[PDB]
Amino acid sequence: MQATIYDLDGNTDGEVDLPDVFETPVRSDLIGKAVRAAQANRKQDYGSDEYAGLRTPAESFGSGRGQAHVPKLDGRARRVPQAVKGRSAHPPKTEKDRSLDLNDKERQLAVRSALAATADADLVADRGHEFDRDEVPVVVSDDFEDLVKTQEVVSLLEALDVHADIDRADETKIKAGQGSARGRKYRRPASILFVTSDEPSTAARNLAGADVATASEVNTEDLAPGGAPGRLTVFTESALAEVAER
Amino acid sequence: TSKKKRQRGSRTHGGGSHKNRRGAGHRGGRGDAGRDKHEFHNHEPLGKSGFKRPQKVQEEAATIDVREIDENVTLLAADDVAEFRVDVRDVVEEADDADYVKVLGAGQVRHELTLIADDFSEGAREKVEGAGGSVELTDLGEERQ
Amino acid sequence: SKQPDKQRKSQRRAPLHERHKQVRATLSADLREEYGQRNVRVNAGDTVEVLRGDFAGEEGEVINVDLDKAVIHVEDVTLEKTDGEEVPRPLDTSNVRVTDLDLEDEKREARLESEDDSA
Amino acid sequence: SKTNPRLSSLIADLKSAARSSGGAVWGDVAERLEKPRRTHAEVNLGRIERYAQEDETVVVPGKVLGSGVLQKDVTVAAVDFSGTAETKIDQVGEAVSLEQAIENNPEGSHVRVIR
RNA sequence: UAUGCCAGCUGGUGGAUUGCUCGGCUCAGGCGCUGAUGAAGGACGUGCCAAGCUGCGAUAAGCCAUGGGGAGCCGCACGGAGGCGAAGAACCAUGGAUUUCCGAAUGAGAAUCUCUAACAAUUGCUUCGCGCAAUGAGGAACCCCGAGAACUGAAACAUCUCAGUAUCGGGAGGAACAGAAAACGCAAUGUGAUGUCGUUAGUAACCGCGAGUGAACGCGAUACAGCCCAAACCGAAGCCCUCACGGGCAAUGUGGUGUCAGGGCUACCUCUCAUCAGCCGACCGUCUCGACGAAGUCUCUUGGAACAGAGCGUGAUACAGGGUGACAACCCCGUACUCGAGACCAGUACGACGUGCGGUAGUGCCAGAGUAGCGGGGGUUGGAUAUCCCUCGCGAAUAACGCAGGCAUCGACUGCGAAGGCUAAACACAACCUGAGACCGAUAGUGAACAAGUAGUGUGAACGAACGCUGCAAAGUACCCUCA
RNA sequence: GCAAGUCUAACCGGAGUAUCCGGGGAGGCACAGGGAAACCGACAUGGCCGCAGGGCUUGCCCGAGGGCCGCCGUCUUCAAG
Ligand SMILES: [Cl-]
Ligand SMILES: [Mg+2]
Ligand SMILES: [Mg+2]
Ligand SMILES: [Mg+2]
Ligand SMILES: [Mg+2]
Ligand SMILES: [Mg+2]
Ligand SMILES: [Mg+2]
Ligand SMILES: [Mg+2]
Ligand SMILES: [Mg+2]
Ligand SMILES: [Mg+2]
Ligand code: NA
Ligand code: NA
Ligand code: NA
Ligand code: NA
Ligand code: NA
Ligand SMILES: [Sr+2]
Ligand SMILES: [Sr+2]
Ligand SMILES: [Sr+2]
Ligand SMILES: [Sr+2]
Ligand SMILES: [Sr+2]
Ligand SMILES: [Sr+2]
Ligand SMILES: [Sr+2]
Ligand SMILES: [Sr+2]
Ligand SMILES: [Sr+2]
Ligand SMILES: [Sr+2]
Ligand SMILES: [Sr+2]
Ligand SMILES: [Sr+2]
Ligand SMILES: [Sr+2]
Repeated sequence: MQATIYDLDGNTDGEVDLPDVFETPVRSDLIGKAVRAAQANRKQDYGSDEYAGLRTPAESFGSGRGQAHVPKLDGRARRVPQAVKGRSAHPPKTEKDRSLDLNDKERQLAVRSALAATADADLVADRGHEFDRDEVPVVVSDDFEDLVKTQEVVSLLEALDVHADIDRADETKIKAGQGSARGRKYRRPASILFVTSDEPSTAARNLAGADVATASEVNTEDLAPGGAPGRLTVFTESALAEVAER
Repeated sequence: TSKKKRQRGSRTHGGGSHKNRRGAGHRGGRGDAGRDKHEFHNHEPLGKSGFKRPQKVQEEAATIDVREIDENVTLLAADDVAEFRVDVRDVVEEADDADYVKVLGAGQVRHELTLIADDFSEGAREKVEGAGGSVELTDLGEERQ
Repeated sequence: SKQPDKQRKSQRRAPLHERHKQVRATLSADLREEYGQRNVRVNAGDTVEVLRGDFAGEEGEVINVDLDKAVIHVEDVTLEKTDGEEVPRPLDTSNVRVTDLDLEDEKREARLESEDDSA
Repeated sequence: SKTNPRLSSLIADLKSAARSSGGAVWGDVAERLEKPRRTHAEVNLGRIERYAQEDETVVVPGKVLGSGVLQKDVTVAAVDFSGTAETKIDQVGEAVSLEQAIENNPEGSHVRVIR
């Protein structure tokens, strides 16, 4: 198919062929699988102290003094799992492999399938993004890579009728639960992903919920935050081409 | 929901009487214990058989069936065409870390093939020739006397 | 660090010289234009205006500055004890704004005016 | 519980056909595709060659692989073809997906199920 | 209806629950030795008032210098009194001063004190005098060298297994150990020091041939680096102390040469750029620390408080995180960008000085002995005839010789020179620094968020808890009555 | 997911720097077995039944898979079994 290119003012400036990849049948099960793996693979091994609760010579009197055969020391029960201050029976373990393997072919098929989800305005609108175009992905002039100021990108997004999605992300959530005690107090919606080719757009990255990526290494999680296909993307003319061979 | 998940409340988690899931007695001994007594059924019988020749005096031949060579003739456009001629040694994978390449006669030879290998089977020759083909031993293949 | 526990810790356990920044307040519009800074380290002598408490709106001279508890006492921003004695009610410098500065110290003045450090 | 959305639609299609049109092969192929993957067919060219005849679409309720030789000019319909099977087949006949077969032949006539 | 039963209400008791986190737990990166110049540890002191903690040491919560910092300060600890600070204090970095007693503890002794100058004791050098030096002890584990169980498994049990594990003795470092072939043996016209990682492989091998135990060569990587003696031929041409004088060492050999690309000598050829000794000496990168750092504290309503709702507005290479009287990019710290400093990489790389590589011919001049190897007895190992080691006994050759190639001997073939030595890097650990988290959230998580190894138990070795939350602000309850 | 193949391990490069993108096929399992070993080395189908499904002129054909046999490799074998 064909994709319309845009100049930094928002006017059409010709068009190019949308590479075949964008025709890959959207496959949300493979995509979610790939995204599930990436998330697991960055989780850190953990587990309680191997000796926790075991530092005691506590023993069990056995039969004789009308007490259950529980190990005690200085008259307090210890060690055993049912004992307050006792060891943890089946605790988290460092030895546990918390990673997930993913056959390269199965993963690459997911990146391509996620790429395709990008060219479906309906899918994109379904996923939640708020825009007002008909054509998507949004392709832009390579000169986009030369923008420096964040606001130069805002104007361009408003001119492209895509800024609404940023308005969407401009509303953080204060999560429920103790995550906050561990530095996870906030969370915010995912919005536009900018795919350039030379360098990640420093100009766009700070935009609410915006994710910046480069064509040679843009991944499944980039294209489908949380395994949800159809993210509102904006490729650079050159990035659009490089992506053709992933 | 999985089996495991449904166990809370069951008390015995499927082990039957709670007097069951204890130590190794419930297994009749640890590991292969009793392999010649109580848990003797379905176990290679006790024994000592044959012998082994030293590994550096052994030969691993690389083999291929005519059927494989034949089914790929045209495909092997990078391997001679005359009145097809093929040097097996250049076809069989695992030919480097192998003592010699042997052609086996499993299947059909629907072409006139001139095969070059270190060794062939009686049936491999019969088939190749029976198709107006020829068989040629390598110089290594000269060790056939 | 990005972890809350540490963040609060470094704030609560910061050395004295590192505590001056815990008593900084925003400067008035005129003062911002005059010194190329957005805020300043509140001093005993500066004039400040309350922008948030129960006293928001009032203005007075900064009488005391405690780096230990990181708070300030502002003239007339007080509470009345049970016996009637009138005691100061501490303010957080982020709830206040400097409108007039005391520049008797050649050093401080030189700092504000310089372009490098943000007094 | 199939996880692939496509295999899932293909099955709903095969049914819709077998029920609406005169299909039965389609409902028969849907039946097998609903069973676990190990039961699905894995057929190499050699077998399609041995039992196929021109003007009779070969229907594999599974995936077609590329071992062996195919010389017959037959149209093979399958859930999927390996990159090599599709290639070797196109050289002498035509490789089509079941989604197409149901499209041109909803009555599922003149067909040969191969596994 | 008393005594009383069941449920609720009001108020207690209790501290679950919810919310909160100054502590944990785990992972990752960095860094890494201290001590007779008396360490680590401990005791006892030390404050205006001072019991605990922290700090410090009779100069005693400190003294001095340089830089930073800055109008405040006098630790935890929010009191009272008083004091210090523009003579620039506090605070921070680096450097220096002081640094009681016991302690390896070293003049002798001793439950932290005493008695009459002391490297105690063992050594090296030695002016043969403690004159000059060394060792000692500590450290979270890691590492090297020795000693070495049992419960257990085998459904008993002895070999075997648990396991060369636990534990014990000795010792080094920041890493250790290993290491430039008498190698390998995909047997070859092949590889080419050593660790380590992946694999080879639960393969070969072991084994009441039961249970079980269990490599290697090679390959793919990481990192790469090769050298020095003994001897031959020379023979004092030499080394150490001292400013010097002078002394000490050394023919039982200092020093030159040389080290399997064998070497030496004799005769030639050619050449330096190998090596070895020594000089100079980083970039970058990584870790930590620091400077700078944009933009609202506008309106209305609610509220004790606006960071809330509604409205208007702004930055962003900064929409990580925290603070602030409630949900904050724009109030404060900070965060992006940019910059600086220290440490490590590293006294390394490069560069440079000196030296001199190598090759031909002749030459039986040299080349590590209780060794190689064999036997008796053991241990160990996958090592089976073919592992490695200990012990007792016997015991060779001399490069024209010797060893190895998984039984022994002889020949052939291929590989290689043992019985002297050094050697960077890549790898282990986690005290220490920093970072991180689908970890726990105060009966959890460390035994320990608090007084934590605290209070407390035991003659001692050793054992060992519990205790988190006023409020936005102490505004932490004046005056009055009652009452001993 | 890929398919007569399939997967990389350690590790290397990049980067948004524990994630992720690219590279790495050493090696493993599968592609031939039987024999202690020496050594030797197979049905891309020859027959009959027949489920599903297809065809036809509506019992008759085609009949994958399946079932019963043949035959093939090898070990033992005077052969045979
Ligand atoms: Cl097949
Ligand atoms: Mg516990
Ligand atoms: Mg909750
Ligand atoms: Mg059993
Ligand atoms: Mg200024
Ligand atoms: Mg036993
Ligand atoms: Mg080691
Ligand atoms: Mg037994
Ligand atoms: Mg070996
Ligand atoms: Mg506790
Ligand atoms: Na303990
Ligand atoms: Na793990
Ligand atoms: Na360190
Ligand atoms: Na002496
Ligand atoms: Na504030
Ligand atoms: Sr009893
Ligand atoms: Sr038990
Ligand atoms: Sr038996
Ligand atoms: Sr290979
Ligand atoms: Sr303080
Ligand atoms: Sr305080
Ligand atoms: Sr090397
Ligand atoms: Sr020698
Ligand atoms: Sr032999
Ligand atoms: Sr409690
Ligand atoms: Sr006792
Ligand atoms: Sr692959
Ligand atoms: Sr059959």
